[PDB]
Amino acid sequence: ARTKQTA
Amino acid sequence: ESAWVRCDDCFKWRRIPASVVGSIDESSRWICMNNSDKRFADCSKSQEMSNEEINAELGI
Ligand SMILES: [Zn+2]
Repeated sequence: ARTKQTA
Repeated sequence: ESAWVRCDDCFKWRRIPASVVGSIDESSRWICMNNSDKRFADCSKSQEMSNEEINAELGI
């Protein structure tokens, strides 16, 4: 699954 | 903090705890019903906020 998070 | 995961069935983005996101890699199937947050836990539920608002919250 695709995820996005703080860098 | 929060992270976001894309449902593999409807492709809406769902808010999840950042303490769990590392376990969801790109081979994993994840869908809305797997969400512990039952405001947003089936594919009929609208996405919490716009994509641009999500990216702003994440600072990306
Ligand atoms: Zn879904």
